[PDB]
This record gives sequence, structure tokens and C-alpha cells, in this order.
Amino acid sequence: MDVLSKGSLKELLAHLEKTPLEEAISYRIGTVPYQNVLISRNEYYNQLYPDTTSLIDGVSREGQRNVNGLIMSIISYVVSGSGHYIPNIGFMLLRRSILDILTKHDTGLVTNNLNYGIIARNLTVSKMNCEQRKRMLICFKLLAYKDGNQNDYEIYLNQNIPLKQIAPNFIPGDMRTVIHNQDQLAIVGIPAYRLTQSTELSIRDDNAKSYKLGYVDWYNSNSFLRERSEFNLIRLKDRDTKYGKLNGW
Amino acid sequence: CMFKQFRIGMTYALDPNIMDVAAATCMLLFRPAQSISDEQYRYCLQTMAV
Amino acid sequence: ELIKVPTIPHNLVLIQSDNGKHALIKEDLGQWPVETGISLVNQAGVFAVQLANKLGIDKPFVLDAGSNYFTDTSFIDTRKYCTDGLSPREIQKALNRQRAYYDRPELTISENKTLLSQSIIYPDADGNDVSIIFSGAMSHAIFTYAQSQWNKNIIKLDDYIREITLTVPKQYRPRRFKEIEHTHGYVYRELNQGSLLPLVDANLKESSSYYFKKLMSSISNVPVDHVSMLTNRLTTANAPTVRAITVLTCMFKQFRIGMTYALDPNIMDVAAATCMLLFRPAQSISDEQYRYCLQTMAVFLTNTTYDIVNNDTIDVLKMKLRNQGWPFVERYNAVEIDMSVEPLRSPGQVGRYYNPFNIDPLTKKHVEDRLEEFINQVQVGRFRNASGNAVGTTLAAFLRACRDKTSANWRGYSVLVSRYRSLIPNELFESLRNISGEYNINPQDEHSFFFALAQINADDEFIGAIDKESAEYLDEYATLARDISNSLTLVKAAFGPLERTSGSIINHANNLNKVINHVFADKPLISETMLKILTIDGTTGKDGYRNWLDKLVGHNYPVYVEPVVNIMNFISARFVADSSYFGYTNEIMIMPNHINVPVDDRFGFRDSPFCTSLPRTIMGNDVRRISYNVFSMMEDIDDVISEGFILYDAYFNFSYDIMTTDGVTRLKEDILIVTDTGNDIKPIHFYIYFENRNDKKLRYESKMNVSYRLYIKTPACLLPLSDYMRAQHDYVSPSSSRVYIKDPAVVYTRS
Repeated sequence: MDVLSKGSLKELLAHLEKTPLEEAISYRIGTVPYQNVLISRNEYYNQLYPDTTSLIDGVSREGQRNVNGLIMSIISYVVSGSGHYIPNIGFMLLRRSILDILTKHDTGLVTNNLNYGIIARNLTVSKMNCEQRKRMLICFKLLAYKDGNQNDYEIYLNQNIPLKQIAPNFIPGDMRTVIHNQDQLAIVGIPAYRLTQSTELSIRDDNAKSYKLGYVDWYNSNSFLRERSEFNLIRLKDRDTKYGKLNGW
Repeated sequence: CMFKQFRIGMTYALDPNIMDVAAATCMLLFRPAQSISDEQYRYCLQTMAV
Repeated sequence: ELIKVPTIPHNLVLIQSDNGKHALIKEDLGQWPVETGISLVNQAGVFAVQLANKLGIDKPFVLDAGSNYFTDTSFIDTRKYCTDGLSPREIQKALNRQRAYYDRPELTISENKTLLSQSIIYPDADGNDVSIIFSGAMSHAIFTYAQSQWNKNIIKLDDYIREITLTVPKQYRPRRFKEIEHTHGYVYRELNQGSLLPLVDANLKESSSYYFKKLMSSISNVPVDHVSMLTNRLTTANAPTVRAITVLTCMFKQFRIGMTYALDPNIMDVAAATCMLLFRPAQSISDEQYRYCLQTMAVFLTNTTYDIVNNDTIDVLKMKLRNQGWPFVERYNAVEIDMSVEPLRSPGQVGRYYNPFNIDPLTKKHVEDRLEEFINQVQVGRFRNASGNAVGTTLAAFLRACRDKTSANWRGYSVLVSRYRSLIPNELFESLRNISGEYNINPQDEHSFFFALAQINADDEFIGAIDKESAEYLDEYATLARDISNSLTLVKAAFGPLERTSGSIINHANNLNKVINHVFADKPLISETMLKILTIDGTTGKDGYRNWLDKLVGHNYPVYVEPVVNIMNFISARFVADSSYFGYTNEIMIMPNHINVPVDDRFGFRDSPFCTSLPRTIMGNDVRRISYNVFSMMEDIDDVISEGFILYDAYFNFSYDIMTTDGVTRLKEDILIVTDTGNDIKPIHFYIYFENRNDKKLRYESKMNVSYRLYIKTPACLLPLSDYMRAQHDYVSPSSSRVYIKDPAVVYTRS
């Protein structure tokens, strides 16, 4: 819910630096993806509504115990709000931040062999929306510059024209690019339209709506930080300053 | 009580006296928890600890 | 406060002949006298401020011209007709009369509508309103540049809050701005901070003494709530003075304090020396004072003499005292506490202050973990005698009283130090030093201070008094920074380096006095605050400024170029570049009447004195060029003037008035005056008339009555009526939805 509320490249990247990798993984076994299922949607129909389980739903699913599965779980957390079930990774990797896993060689993970075609295919990209695609392209760009595969990233974008049109423009090593970027990456927020407490047919839409109504409850709760009222109560380390920049950028 | 989005906060002196602690404990004990922010909650704890 | 300018200065006048044949538009920026033989740029700067005042762009401003419009009666026309600039009706009348002379049909309705709709106001995407009016070129260029410079310091209110969010403490109630201020609020603030280092480094003793005395006067007002020799000397007369010293030692870095002991030390001097080493920061005690304190304890406890230990080192003195049974031979570093907010005038920096009485904030005890064991050692020690333990028991009891007093009162003094520390910036924290030892502690006052330590009471009056001081300090620092910038600019422009020659020294001294006498006349350039700093030593404020300015010559201090400096530099550059706009020129030509020189025939003047450019060749041969100095010194000027020449190397001030009638174009005075000392050119004033081309009387008068003519380059202010589209210029006025906030403070003053 917190990750899905980030609306800018600065806020999203700042959140990924603070959060550790254990948030990306989940310890609930869940079910398996790519399975045709019959779910119950009684507000609309009496029969059982068919659908297909995927990795993009907000429910935890069993994942493969490899580097490919780890990256899919990280991107799933960013674009959906929940990750997968990959246990016994190791406390050394789980303490490090999501950004460090994505763009630092010191962690020890090897991601050079990863192919963006199957990752996009597995993390079903024909079913994503514009905001979800932009976040995935951010993760691909961060990984590509980590292993020096910028040329491969460009060729992949040139093959898929719609991805190129919405691809965010920022250099992973430069902080000026993050500041200048004005893409909207928010999947949840205060809605201008009328948001009701009703169900949606698809698994993806129902889970997304639950996060949206959950954010409204959290926005009006006591855990939210109203800057206009209590800006002098935050500590100096976490106060918003223009001089602030990501570590190593 | 009527409106949940409304909040209550108080500002204490740099060197609190017994009155500030009494005010802080009264706010924590009797005002709704849903109307006290996390930042305000930490500020009250800081005043009590000081 | 921002100035909201209602109208645009165009400075356009229309001059037309009575016949109506010829009309022209002129920019009237005035006449500015220029003196030859001295620097032109220096004179341009003086005239730049006057020109800025004339145009109304000297002070920060925005343009409100979006309401200066009307609407035509036609139902199709929904355009806005601007009322600024030269009225299109005046141009229509001038064109209307011109056609009457030529027996041409009058301006048509469609042609009238196009002309009368040239001045319009329309909005852009951002909400600003742009006005297209007939105005002069020079006025438009200067006005638009000034707008660009001032708009750099106009920012959104939310942008201002983000800049200063790290300087706001947590004891102040946040201010609720109205919803209109949050969306459409703007503030004019200068966000560049000037260093106080140039003044502090040049005068360290005076700057330190000024701030130290100011702080002590404020601190001294805080509300508070062998044995025989020790117990007979307690006095609380100077306790407020000792209290201020304690706060100063902790709020500053390297504020050295000193104590002087008597010729023959007693139990009180040893008590004071022990209290100094135990309960004062090591950063505030120098090595020499440390040695003096060790010597004083050694003289008394070991019963030696000052002569014996005058040559003893620190390590030797510690060994002697430890052997006797005295363990208090160490000084302790204080524990630095970080400020909760960024200090004032220190962007992106962390402030810190020492915790009083050497109390560790984590353990809430003294930094020495052997303190209780040490006191037992003193109690069972045999000092100054074979037996009796009178000195040890007395010192042990006195030491225990100080230990409990410091433990109970450390929180109260830490709060006092923290609040006063927020008043000074980080540069003053690291730079100010105690020179001349103008604060010292009597040994009796020290041991009375710790034996009778008083709790600190922070009443509402004290908190309110400190808040008033914070506003005063902020204004004082801002005023000092401005005067430092003004002084640095003045020294760079007016002074140079010195040489080991009498001429250079004499030149420097005379120039220094001329500058000083100028900057102290009328309203002084320098504020009363820094004059107080420089006078604190007793010297006259005028003399102190002269000394400080001399030290600053040749500095490499960076000075930020403010918007007002940029504006005047623009006006100065255009003053030199476009001289004809301001009534002076660097070249004139004198020719006999029978020599035919090409002139500017655009305006229809009779025998126009204006040439597009002074000719390079006349009659196939280059025109002679003579400088003014050589021309003034000539004795055969009659022979030279017969052929005609060009005068240059001087700044010629000229004036002219265009007469609507027809007559003989001539000068008010003769061209030159010949004296036994030298030849000069009389003031130039042209009477210019329009020409009828068929008047035999005026043709004969011009050819025969006047024998010599003076030619200058055509002034750029003039512009023929046919080219009225060249005066069409744009001006951008910000949106009327903005609200400007005078007080951008974000918090209120209440606990």
C-alpha cells in the first residue's frame, strides 16, 4: 500500500532505498499461478465467475527458488503490492534494500543472464496498465545499468513500440534526472471520482480496489503524515530538503 | 468525537513542568487514539521522558 | 514590499510639421552631461541609477497592466484594446494629415480598424497578460530586463517553506495559511546568505568582544531559585557573572577562561583549581592554565614553592601529585550534544554544543568513572602535615557537595545553553575567540559558584525576552551581511594594489579619504550596527571603517551579484553603446557650406545636420580626423578649417529642438571660440525646420548667409512615421490571481 502510493520517481526510488528485501518476499504459501479457476462474484452473478491466476494479483503465490523468481517477486511487489514465497534466501540478502539489490554489485546476486522478454511475459505485461508498465520499465532500467546491459535495454524497447512511448527518461547514476522527471507512477491515491465499496469481477481489479479503499482509510487515519500541520515534529534526518539525494547517485 | 479526520495536538515548553506532563497524560488517556497522530504521540512521549 | 506598477513607461512623442508632409516619433530619455578626460563607465553608473529611478525600475516590482483595456462597440470584435503606450489615434491623426497634404484619399474604415487595433492585451497559457503597445526601443529593453531580474526572487509560498523547513524548531505552533495563499501565494525574498567572515577575521578582538558582552547581558538576567577559611569566603555577589561565563564556555568552541591565584595558595585555591578541572570543558582550558592549576595544587599539597615547580612539565607535575595521594590531575573533554534543528544562517550544517559540568548525557553522570573512588583517596590522604587528615577531610566534603550540586542542576543549565546557542550561527561558533582575557574568574567566586549552585527557573518572561532577542539577532546578522557586500564591492571598484613608491602611497591615502568622506555624508552607506562593532575599541566609527576598508583591498572573497547590480550594469552598457539615445556623441564634422556631404533625407529636414554615418571619403579623398586636444592647441586653425575636418577623441554633448514651421536650420551659437590659450567648441544646439523645397528665399538664405555647417550622426531616438510598426513591443504582466504574502513566517510564538 505504501509502495503503490508513490507518485514520482523521487518518492518511489527513495522508498525502495529505505525498505529492505524482506518486504518484497512473503511467507504465506499461497497458490500457484497460470491456473484457470472459478471464483465467486455474487454481487453480479449467481454462477461462478471464471478467471486466471497470475503473478500480478495482490495475493501471495508460490515462486521459483532462483534469481529469476527473486526479480519477479521484486517487480511484483512494486507493481502489485505483494510478493511471492521464496524462503531460505539468507539473512545477508534479506537485510539489504530493494534498490541495492537492483543496482549494486556488492550484494553478490548475479542477474546478467536475465532476459527481459520472458520476465515481461511471465509478469503478464498484456494485462498491466500504464502505471504498472512504467514501474516495470524502471526496474528493467535499473537492472540493465547494474550489469552494463544498456544496449540490450534499448534494443528491447525498440522492438516494442508502446513500451518505448511510455518508458521513463532517467539515468540510474544521475540524481538530476530523477528530480526533473514528471511521470505519474501512482496506482493508489485520493480519487477525484466517486469510489464506492463494491466488488469487481477480475482478481486483479478486486485486489487493486481493496488497496485503493485501504489507502483512503490509511490517508484519514492517524498514521498519515500531514506536512502542513506537523512539519516541525519530523526529525531532521527525514525532513524534506532539496539538497537530499540518493546514496551513491 | 463527531468527525474522525479531525486531530488534536498541543505544543509544550522547552523545559516542561508538571503541568505539561499532566496535560500530556490527560490527552493520551482521554482523547480518542484515532485523533492523535503518530508524530504527536512521539512528542508526548518525549515530553514525558524529559 | 513589492511595488505594483500600473502603467508602462513608453517615452514617445510625435512631432509633425504644420503642412503635415513630415512626421516623426522620438524617444525622450533626457539629456545627460558627459565629461571628457575621465572614465566613461564610472559616469555611466551614476546615470544608471537616475535612469532606473526615472523608469521606475529601481525597487522590486511587478507589472499590473492587464486591466488597462477597453472593448469596441462592434459585436464581432471581442478583443481588448490596450490604453498604454502611444495612442493609435495619435498615429491615425498624423497619418490622416499626411494624406491631406498629398491630395490622397483619407484612411478607409478597414484601414482605420487595423490601425486602431494594433494595441491589444491577450492572455497566455500560464495566465499572464501580455500587452502589445507602441513604445520606444530603449525603454522596452531596460524595462523587460528589470522584470527578469526581479522575478528571480519571486517564488511560490510552498517553495519558500521547503527552503526554511529545516530551521523551524518543535516548540512553536504551526501557522495555518488560508487556502488561497497555498494555491496562489507568492513571496518576494532574497535567498542568498552573505558570510560574516570578512568582518570577523579582520577584527577578531572587536567582533568577539561585541558579541560576548551582548550575550552576557542577556544571560545574567536569567531567574534562579581549615574549614573556617573555606566557609568564610562564600559570596554570591558575582554569581550571575560566573553563570554567564559557564553558558559561554559551552555554547562556543574554544572560549578560553582563566583563573589567577594568590601568591601563597591556601585550601580555597586548591578547591577552585579542582573545580575548574573537574567541572569545566577541557576545550576551554589552555595548556598553560592546566600547568598553572597543577602547580597551585602541588605548591599547597606538597608544601613546595612556586620556584621549584616553575620549570616542571605537565607529566612531572602529575607524577608528583599522584605520589602524594592526589588523583585529580586530569582535565576532561565535554560531550557534544547535537542541536535538534539546523542553526540559523548555516544551510545544510549541523550545530553542536558542549554539555555543562562534564556530564555524560547517556549515563547522566560525570565523565570520570573513578570519581567516587578518588574522593575516598583524598579523605584518607596525609597532605601538608605528618598526621591529622584535616586538609583531606575538608576537601573531600567540599568535593562531595560540588558533585551533588552539578548532578542535580545539569539539566537546567543544558537547556539554557541550548537556547542561547541557537542565537549564533556556525561561523561565529567556530571563529570567535577570547582575546585579551577580558573575562576572568576569581578563585573565591569559582568555589562559591559550585558550592552554592542555583537551579535555573525559566519563567514566561524569560522565554518571551529570548524570543525578542532572536528577532533582533536575525535582523542584526542580515544588516551586517548587506554592509559587508557593499564594502567589498566598493573596495574592488575604487582601490588597487600598493607599491613601495611615494607616489603610490600618496595616491592611495588621498583616494581613501575621498571615499570615506563620501560614504559618511548624508545618510551613511554603512549601518549603525557595524559602526558599533568597530567603535567598541574606542576609536571613531569613521576611522574604524577606514582601517577596515584598507585591510580588505585585494581580497578574494566571493560576492554574489544581486539583481539590482545586474540592472545597473545593463543600463551602463547601453549608455556607452547607444550614446545617441542620451544626447552625446564621440564625433562631429565641420565642413564649408559649398562642400556637398550626404545626409539623412528620411525626415524631410532642411539642410539636415544628421548623417547616417560620418563619411569616410568626400570628393574621392578621405576626410581628415583631428583629436580635440590637438585641435585645441592648434594655431593654424584657419587654414585647416577651410578644407573641413572631423573632430573625435571627446564626448560632445548636443541638443536640438524640431520646429514645425519652415526656416533656416542653424546653430544657436558659433561653432568655435578662439582664445590666446586655446580653441574650444561652443555648446551645440540645433534649430531644425522642415523644408518646402520651393521657397527661393530660404534656399538663398541657407546657401549664402550660413558659411559653415556642423554634422553629427543621426540620433537613434528618431524614427520616421512610416516605420511606426518598429515601435510595437510586448510586455508581460503576471496573473491577477496571485496573492503576495508580507509575513512568510511559518510558526507562532507560544509554547
